Amino acid sequence: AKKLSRINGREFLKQSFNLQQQLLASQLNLSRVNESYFLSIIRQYLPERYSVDRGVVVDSEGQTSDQIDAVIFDRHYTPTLLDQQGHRFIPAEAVYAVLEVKPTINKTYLEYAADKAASVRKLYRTSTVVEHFPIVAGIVAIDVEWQDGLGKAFTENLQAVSSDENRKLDCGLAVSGACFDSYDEEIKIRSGENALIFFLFRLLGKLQSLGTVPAIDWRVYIDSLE
Amino acid sequence: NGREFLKQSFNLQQQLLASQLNLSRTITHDGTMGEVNESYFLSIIRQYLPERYSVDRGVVVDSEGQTSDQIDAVIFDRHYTPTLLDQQGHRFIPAEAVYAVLEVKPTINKTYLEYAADKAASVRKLYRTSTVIKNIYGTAKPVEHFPIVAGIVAIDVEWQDGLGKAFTENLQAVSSDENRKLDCGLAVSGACFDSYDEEIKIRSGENALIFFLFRLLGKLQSLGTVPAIDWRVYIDSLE
Amino acid sequence: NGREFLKQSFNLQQQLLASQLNLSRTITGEVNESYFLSIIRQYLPERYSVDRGVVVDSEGQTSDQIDAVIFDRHYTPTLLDQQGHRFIPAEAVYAVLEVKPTINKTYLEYAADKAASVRKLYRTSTVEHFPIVAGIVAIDVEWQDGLGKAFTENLQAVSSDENRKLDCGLAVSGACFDSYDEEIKIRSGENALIFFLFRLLGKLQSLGTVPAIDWRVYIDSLE
Amino acid sequence: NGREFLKQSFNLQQQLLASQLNLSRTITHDGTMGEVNESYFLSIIRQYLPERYSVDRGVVVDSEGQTSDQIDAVIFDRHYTPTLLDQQGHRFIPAEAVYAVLEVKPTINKTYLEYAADKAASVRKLYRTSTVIKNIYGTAKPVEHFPIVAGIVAIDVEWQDGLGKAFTENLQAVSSDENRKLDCGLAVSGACFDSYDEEIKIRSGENALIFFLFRLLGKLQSLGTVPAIDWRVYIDSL
Amino acid sequence: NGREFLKQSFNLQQQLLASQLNLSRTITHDGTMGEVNESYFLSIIRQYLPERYSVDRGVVVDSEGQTSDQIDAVIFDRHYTPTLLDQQGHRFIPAEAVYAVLEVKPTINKTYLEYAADKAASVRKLYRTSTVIKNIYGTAKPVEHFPIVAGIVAIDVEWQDGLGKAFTENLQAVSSDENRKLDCGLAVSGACFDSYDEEIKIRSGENALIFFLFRLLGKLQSLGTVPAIDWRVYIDSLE
Amino acid sequence: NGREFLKQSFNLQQQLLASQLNLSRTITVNESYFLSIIRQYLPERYSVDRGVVVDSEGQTSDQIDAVIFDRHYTPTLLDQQGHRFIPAEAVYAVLEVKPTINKTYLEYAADKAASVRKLYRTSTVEHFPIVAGIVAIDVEWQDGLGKAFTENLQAVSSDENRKLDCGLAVSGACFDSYDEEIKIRSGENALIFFLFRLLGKLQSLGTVPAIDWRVYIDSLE
Repeated sequence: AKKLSRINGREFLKQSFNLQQQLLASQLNLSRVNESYFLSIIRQYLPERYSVDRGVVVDSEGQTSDQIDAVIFDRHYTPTLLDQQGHRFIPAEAVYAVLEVKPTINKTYLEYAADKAASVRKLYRTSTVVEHFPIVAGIVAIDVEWQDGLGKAFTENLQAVSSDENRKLDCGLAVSGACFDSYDEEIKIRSGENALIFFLFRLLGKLQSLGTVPAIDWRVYIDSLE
Repeated sequence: NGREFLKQSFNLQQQLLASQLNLSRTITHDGTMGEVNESYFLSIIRQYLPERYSVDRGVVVDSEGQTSDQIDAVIFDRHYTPTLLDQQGHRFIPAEAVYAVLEVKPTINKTYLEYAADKAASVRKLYRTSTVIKNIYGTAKPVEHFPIVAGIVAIDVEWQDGLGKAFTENLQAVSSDENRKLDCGLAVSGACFDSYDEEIKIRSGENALIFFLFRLLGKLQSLGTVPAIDWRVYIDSLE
Repeated sequence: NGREFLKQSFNLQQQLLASQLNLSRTITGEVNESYFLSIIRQYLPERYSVDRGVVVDSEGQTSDQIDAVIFDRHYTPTLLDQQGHRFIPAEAVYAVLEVKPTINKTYLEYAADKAASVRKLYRTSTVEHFPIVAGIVAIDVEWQDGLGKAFTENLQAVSSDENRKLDCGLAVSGACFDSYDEEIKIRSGENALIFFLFRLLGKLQSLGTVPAIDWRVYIDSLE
Repeated sequence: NGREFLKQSFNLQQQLLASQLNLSRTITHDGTMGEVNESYFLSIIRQYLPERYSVDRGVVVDSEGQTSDQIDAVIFDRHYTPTLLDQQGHRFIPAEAVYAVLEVKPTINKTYLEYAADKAASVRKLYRTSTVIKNIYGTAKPVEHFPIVAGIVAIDVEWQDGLGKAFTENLQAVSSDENRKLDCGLAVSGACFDSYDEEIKIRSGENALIFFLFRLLGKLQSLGTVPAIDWRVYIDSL
Repeated sequence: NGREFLKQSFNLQQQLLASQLNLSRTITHDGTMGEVNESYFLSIIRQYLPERYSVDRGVVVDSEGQTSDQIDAVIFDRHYTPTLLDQQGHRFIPAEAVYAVLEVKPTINKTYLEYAADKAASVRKLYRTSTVIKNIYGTAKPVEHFPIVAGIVAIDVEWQDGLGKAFTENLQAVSSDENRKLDCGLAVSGACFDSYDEEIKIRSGENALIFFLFRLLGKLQSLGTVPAIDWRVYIDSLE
Repeated sequence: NGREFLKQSFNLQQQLLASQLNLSRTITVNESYFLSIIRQYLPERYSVDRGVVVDSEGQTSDQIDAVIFDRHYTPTLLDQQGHRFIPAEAVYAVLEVKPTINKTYLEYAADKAASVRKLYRTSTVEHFPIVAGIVAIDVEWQDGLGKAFTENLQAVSSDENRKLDCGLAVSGACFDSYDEEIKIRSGENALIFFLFRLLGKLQSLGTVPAIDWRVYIDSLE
């Protein structure tokens, strides 16, 4: 029976996120993956101005992304195309970020997550009523396959994919205890029990910097219909 | 394909709504079609609309104590606006929170156009305050009220030629008073109309629902958010 | 007509709340804040959230437990909490309300202590703050005078420390007060709940939306 | 104390219900330009009843394709019964799942008693199957359907004597046909009745709602759960 | 492996609950400036229990008008039992609907065992009717009531030896009066007990929560469904 | 007519399901579309969700697209919607959602079913066979559910662990062996037939039997 010492607000904050980090790792290590676990947690965390769900992004020209594990998008200003939870059909102009859930962070899964991101970023976003911002993209996994962790070879893998802004992966989380992002230009990496709280707050900081998706004339979606 | 899936999503919903509205018709003693249940239309337009909009059946009220008639689908704000301790299916909605009002009726004909217009007038006649809360060092935003949107949703159109010349002449007659104007309408059999661009624009066929919803969304978007008002006008008269 | 239905829709809820809080007082622990939370949650614009919990700041300090925190969730992240036991960052808080058995000196001082425990918390400016509203909700008023001389002196007394100021209160038996217009304004009778709620909303409106701060101040000292 | 809190919990909801239904009756011009709004009544009876009972506006259907009239408040099963892919506010309900039907109307008088009895008949005339899966003779008791309960909820009572002599004469007349029987009613002004014990039992005053609801529950409980039947009768004709 | 995921699912929830109750302890100065917040325990036991069981904070009432003390977590029926028009967080529960009551306290010690026992007794002393409704043929099935289960939930155990000799003597002393018997308890730091097998069985360590929950499930299961009784006994005294 | 409304409601949902599953195929299918409909249809005594089945000996199934299971008498192992962790004794049926009904995906769905049926179900306090099926957009054979199909299905059903009792193609086909003989329907009523026949089969199983859940904790220390 554990002797529990007295807690304060900072330790409760840390435990509230790290215990959920452990839960997610247990859940993902089993499903070897089911993104539902991650969706629950990031949905619970994000400000209500953000919605997050699995689905497909569409544009007003009728092109679609691949299937995306976690799309972070607007519903406050944006119509719903008569979809339901777990299977969204999301206008491209509503999208803030896309995250792909995979078993591990290696070169194969980073390329696959970048493929997914490019299928969303290539879609057409109207400016009929605007300053569109780049969609944030990332990868979520249990662990990192490299001995190095998120080390030499990992950083080298982003650099070679640096050229194509559509394949860019802005951020990532290994719930075993590592995260990265490039929100500050330089790639910043963290390790350990706070990886989840770091990933989530850094992502919220990046989303915040982008502001609300610009308001657009949704009737571009019906212009070619009869 | 993305465009076909968009078309199909809405058209299959259009067909579902037509079937449900028909299933819901009251049984008459005179062999006519009967009145319809609005609730499935509400669930669809609620699902569709951006979350800044709320929509429900209810009565609109103003700070002088006047009420509208019952409205099948009031589109209104809840992000900035209090609730008057009402319930799903019977909202009691302050007039300053109202964007639009829609009546769900059996058919588009002269009777139900006039009826929907009478409902619309009973909301548009309500008083909307321009009082705002003290703004101490802030730049004052003068409250500019927009006209409330009103419309009709029905199963079909009684005119054999649909939304044709006789329909349009009736709509104009009805809408020759601004309080009674019907901005828009939908027959889920396959027709919709609106005067959002001044000229009456009419569509027919499988895309009537998707056109009606996206056109309404664009009109709502042009209205902006209801202007902030001092809600205490609602308590100023009370003992 | 509409004014009478307006009055009834609130007054019957005032009576329902007085009935439940009256029961809770005879049974008692502390009086159960649940009915009050459900009513003020139903009333408030959706830009405001309201729940029981604890306020926390980026330096790790916490408030006392608060029966009803009115706070933002549209722009503010959730610290992985759940209904009935929120863990709310200080910069998201608009108001705090304590539900107590009665409005008297003891429970006014108690509510003021709870308010100070929230107002002492640090709110970052990293990217100007408004004063948090604080108040008391109770069944009745202990003085046979009501919200009279002894009440005014006691409110004036606690409200001399700005951390302890109680801006407002409600006795669901039929009394409310606030200092939103500087002068203490008192109302009595069947419309106390509707007055309390609309006046509180007007005060909240004047505060504006919580300012957008850089939430990463909450992780800056983690390793 | 506990009994006083019980009384107030129901009587204050009775007052809230009376307030809203009175408003709706006025705004619909006495149920002529619109239907009295049943939403507050639905929320209260849903909240009160055990979860084994569902309640909503809808239309009842049987396996032969016959449909009832629209009903303001159907009390029905969803624990053992499939849903026919509907949404809240307009249910498409198989007849074998129905416990009770209640009509919400402007007033209790001859006109609306006859109207409500006609609605009740449109439901009770539907066919309820006695077919069960694994129907081997001698292995189970045959299904025995119970009589569906029907009633009327209104703002007030129009007769000069309230729920007196003319009322009971009218009730007995519509109820001489088992299909048309009205078992119970509630006037939110403060009166209720039922024939659950054969004798017409009437209550008046502040406890009308609590009596109506507890007496209705007692009648429902005496019926038991809807009998389990073979839902494939609904597809056998297709 | 499925068994490790089972263990971790429950042990991580145990740590989460310990963490939340640890904070509540500190914030309330060990329950001296407010009660420990039961609602995180409620959410977990509500998630775990089969849907035949409802769980919430409230007061138990009987048909004679008597009430219990406030109870942190009543486990009760809603499938067959009416609601007395209450709300989440403050239920007003008929006594015939109650399976179990649990009190969340700062710690397991003599003071709080006695306090949890006094709460349990305030529920068990309430009158449960045996009146039963006749069916359409005039026949009612007699019923018999089971004893209500009661327990205590806390962050830790104050005694140096945990759930050892002093604890056992105190639990036996409290429980020698059946009204006050505490059948079970959980210290979320890592210990649980029950007397479901007519002898006190104690577990400690990382599996305390999963043991407590599954043992309580088994006890509830043995009770069966609450007996079906005539709810109109609640209205028999009213005019 | 009521039967026409009944038919129209289900067939329109069949068409919507076909359209939804077809979009996630062209892109690659997403089972959540199907889960929503079957959940809406089934009596509330049934729960349905994606997840993993587990037994008291710690073994697990493969991931299952749609498990039909009890939550009225059965505890929840502190899971959440979209990834359930379901005791084997709570399970009525499993269904795998795949692009098409053909040999390959019939074998894949049979494999999933075996991974659930192999699990140990305690009798501490007799067990019904778990129902297993496939849901798909269309049928590969030009024959439809033809002679090739029945030959392939009865090959898979030589092992009771791998039996596929039923299946649905939302293009307009369904089958089951609930009556021993394989019964096939085609056309616009495929969804309503599949769902009501499944409902009848579930009804025949009765409620999952009550068990002593202490077997899930017996080996923990």
